Amino acid sequence: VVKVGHKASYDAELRERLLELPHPKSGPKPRIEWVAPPRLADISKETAELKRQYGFFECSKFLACGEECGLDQEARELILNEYARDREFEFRNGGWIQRYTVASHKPATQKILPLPASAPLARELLMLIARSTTQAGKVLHSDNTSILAVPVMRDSGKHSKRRPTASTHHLVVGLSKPGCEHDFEFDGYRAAVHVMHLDPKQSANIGEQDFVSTREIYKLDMLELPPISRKGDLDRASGLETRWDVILLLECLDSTRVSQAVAQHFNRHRLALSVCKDEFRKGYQLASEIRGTIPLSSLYYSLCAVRLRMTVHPF
Amino acid sequence: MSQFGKSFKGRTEVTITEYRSHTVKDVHRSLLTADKSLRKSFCFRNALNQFLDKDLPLLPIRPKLESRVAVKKSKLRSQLSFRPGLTQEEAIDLYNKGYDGDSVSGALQDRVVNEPVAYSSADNDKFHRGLAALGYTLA
Amino acid sequence: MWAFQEGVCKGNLLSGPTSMKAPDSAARESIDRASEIMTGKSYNAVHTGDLSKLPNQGESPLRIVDSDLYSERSCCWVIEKEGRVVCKSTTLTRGMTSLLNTTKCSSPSELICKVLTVESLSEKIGDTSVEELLSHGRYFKCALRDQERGKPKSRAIFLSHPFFRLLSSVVETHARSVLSKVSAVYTATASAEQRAMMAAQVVESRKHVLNGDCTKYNEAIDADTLLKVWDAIGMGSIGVMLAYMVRRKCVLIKDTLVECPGGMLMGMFNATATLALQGTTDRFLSFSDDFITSFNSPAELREIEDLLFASCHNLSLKKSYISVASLEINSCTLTRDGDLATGLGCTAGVPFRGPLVTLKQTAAMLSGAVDSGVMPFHSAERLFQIKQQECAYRYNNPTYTTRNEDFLPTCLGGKTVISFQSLLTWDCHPFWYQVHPDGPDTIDQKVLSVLASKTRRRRTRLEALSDLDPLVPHRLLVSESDVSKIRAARQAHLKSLGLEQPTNFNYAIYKAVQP
RNA sequence: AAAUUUUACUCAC
RNA sequence: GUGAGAAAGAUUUGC
Ligand SMILES: [Mg+2]
Ligand SMILES: [Zn+2]
Repeated sequence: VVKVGHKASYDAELRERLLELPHPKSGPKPRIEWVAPPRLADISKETAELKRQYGFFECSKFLACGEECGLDQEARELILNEYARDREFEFRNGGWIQRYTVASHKPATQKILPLPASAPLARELLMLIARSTTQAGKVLHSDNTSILAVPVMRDSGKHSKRRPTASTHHLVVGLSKPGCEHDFEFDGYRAAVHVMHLDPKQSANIGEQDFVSTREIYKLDMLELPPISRKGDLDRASGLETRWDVILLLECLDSTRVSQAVAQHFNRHRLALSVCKDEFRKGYQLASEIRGTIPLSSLYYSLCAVRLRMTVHPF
Repeated sequence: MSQFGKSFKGRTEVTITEYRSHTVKDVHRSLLTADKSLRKSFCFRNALNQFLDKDLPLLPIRPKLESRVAVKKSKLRSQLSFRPGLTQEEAIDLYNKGYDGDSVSGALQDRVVNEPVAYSSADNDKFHRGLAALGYTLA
Repeated sequence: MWAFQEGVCKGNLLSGPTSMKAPDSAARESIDRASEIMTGKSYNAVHTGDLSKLPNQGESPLRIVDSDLYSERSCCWVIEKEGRVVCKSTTLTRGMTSLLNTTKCSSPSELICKVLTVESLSEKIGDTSVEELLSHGRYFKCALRDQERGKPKSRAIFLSHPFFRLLSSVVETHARSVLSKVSAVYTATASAEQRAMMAAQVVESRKHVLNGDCTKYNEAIDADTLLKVWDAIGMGSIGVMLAYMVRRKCVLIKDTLVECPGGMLMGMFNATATLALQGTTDRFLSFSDDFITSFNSPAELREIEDLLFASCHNLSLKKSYISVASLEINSCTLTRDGDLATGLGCTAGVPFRGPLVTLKQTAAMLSGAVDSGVMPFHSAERLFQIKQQECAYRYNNPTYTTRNEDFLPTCLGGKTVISFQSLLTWDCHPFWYQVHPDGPDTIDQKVLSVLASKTRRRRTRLEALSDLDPLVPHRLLVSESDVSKIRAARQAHLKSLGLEQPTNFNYAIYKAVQP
């Protein structure tokens, strides 16, 4: 019976071949210095660096979709359909399609979104994102808000694609209160129209999150949440405690879930007595790891949450 | 030509393991494309319709758990509950009664479940899944 | 909100990152890191520890488990169209079947016995030789591993050849056995919490606890280290062939083959590297790239660092830290006395995937949370009710249901909001048994399993051979005629009984119903 | 046009 | 929508 340690007749030849192949060289021995974990000043410095490098948008583009606009169902449908027509979207089989020919092949501009006051329509927004990206082309209505998912397809002339497939992206169009550069008007109806370009995996990830259960589970054994300003700064005078919900919604909209990396590193911070010098700090610098407006805002507000915890409930 | 000679070209006999592996439709995977798949062709709707009138009125009624004991919060420990598999004669009878052969074969093997529990009783008895905090005992 | 928790929280409530990014960038980055480590300028890939402590297993019979060589998971199968290598993405079952067809062997054990017992590398085994097998087994395909919490940039995973998998199965089985013999922590039947508790017991004496992670773990584990471990435990020529294939591996990125002479390609030999650390010292408790150790003085810490460096386990300066009242291992956090640390911990949320799968997974998660004391039972009851309401709000529409039976859940057009305690005690309608974590599979799960069976990579025209007699050993050989007779007899018996299809069997329900 | 090498394939029925 | 072919199609994506 053959045993595992059996030596084949070709063992020597294979060993010689391995010997003749390249081998690694001994690496340099690292020098490790153990210091105290970072303080409030370091997290403030990281937040300031993000703010200085990227800046802020004039409005919360799609986070503003978490608050009800001042339009009824019919007005919302009319506004969305007329916006789709205004952008020269192709209409076929009763549905809207966005056609593209040439791509700049450069990243879109990234800034930090200011926080809206609240996100009452978070559950509805996530459900609508899921449903619309599952069935796209037409306006879908909730009890208080509407959405439009438009497949993004290539333009190839006469035989151009007619039905989206599993790899086709979607432009999700939502409505919010006017008062920004994205305002749109039709027959006396005004609304800010904001767009989000998602690949199908991204939209599926966003739509499957449970906002209410997550909020309750977090609220089970959490400390008092302080009011914060539009930029995530502590403001006990003009701040709001509902903005935290908005932050949660942001974490649901960010398909890269960088807030999870920040949370894991903050757990390490809270459980640590001593950390490596100059290396544990770098774990909070995640801009290179992500790309886009929504991921950048999520990272910024995760760092702001860490800062606020270190400020109001120091450990 | 037969599919046996196409999938197993050059071989006339194969183990039942390989042949069964080639036709597997009982492995579930939790994936992002779940709601889309369930909506496609109303597959879940039709499956629910079929279950409600073909598969539901064959499930035996299971008695509800009754016995429970007083428990107190304690240090985290591991509860080892050993559930034995079906005996040979039991498996033969279940097969001859029309039950799925694969499920019976899977139930043949004895197994042990290791679960973390943070509750204890006076007599140190095992608890049911998720009912340690209430004191329901395996008995 | 995770930042304002009284206890510990990893922020696991939401799903992990995902996207449709191509895996080329991540694979190229990993290969470049491996090459740099090979140069000897970034990290250490040269093993200097002594492994003579490990027992030799060279006299053990060569046993192969056929069950784990067939799976629905992906693999790379290599063919030669005209004069060039073509790598095809298949399932492990199809790849192994193609390998056995080319080699003309009944089972993988027969194939490995034939391979180990040839006179020369050029000798033919069916339509191939050992040389051709070794050449083909060094090819890997690259894919992206997504939904990994805490990794916004997804890592690259690699699909290997069926022959590589066949050899790795034996190697890893024997490495796991040696690990289990080395310490009781590495026992086959041990949970993450049990391992963490054993670790807490093993580090109680010392004052400081070093919770460490290894950076670039896969890139810094050379074929030399794998061969060293395999020779230490006595893996014979199987280890030599595996090391030869690993040293000469190539990865298909997009449409080009890239050679990667360093590393082991993303956790192919976790147990072997764990042995590479454990066979040199007994002061560590490591699980691949995550380890925990204890010390009292800076001299002991320097000794720990030396041991880690000598075993090619490069410390992660970004994540590794030192604690005095905490213990993190396998993601499980414990106090120094072994009790669970207060807080959510690793509690993970349940996304919306199917009306009933979501409820079943939520029930399982809540059962786990309440059993370990993460939350009290009434909180779990409230959360279960909330999840039922959310599922009703998401799924109660004509797309998913057309029913109005009262006993049904509200999410399927019913009017029943089951209590968590009532569900856990089986005090409910039989329709709810599937929602029990220990109960049968749900309707969504069966539907999705069948649809998956219908996919392009898994679709087959073979006559299914299911619902088999338990007495038949799965190692028995059958022909087309044999399967035809088996299917005919089973169908005839089922029709005689009056059942169109076999009745589903549940172990828990059957045992409970018994007197 | 956007979270920008992604939002693309062919044949037959 | 179904079958097959492009290093390839959604259980994708491995240990
Ligand atoms: Mg660790
Ligand atoms: Zn705007």
